[PDB]
Amino acid sequence: CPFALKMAACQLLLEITTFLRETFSCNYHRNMSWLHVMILLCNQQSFIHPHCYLHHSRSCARLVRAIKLLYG
Repeated sequence: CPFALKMAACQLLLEITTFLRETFSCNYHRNMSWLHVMILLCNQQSFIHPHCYLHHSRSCARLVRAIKLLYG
């Protein structure tokens, strides 16, 4: 699967986490399984290309534009 789909999943996880930390603060809210994975996703990049952060950002922007066009 492409990087952009992974970032879409990351956005979903972000919404999950913000909901959990904005509702339980008014255990699940004390430990999170996916955080480590996120760390890996942040470190699994080339900062020197096939897996450079520039290419990933371009792909993400392309997917965002495609989604905007589809939902237009």
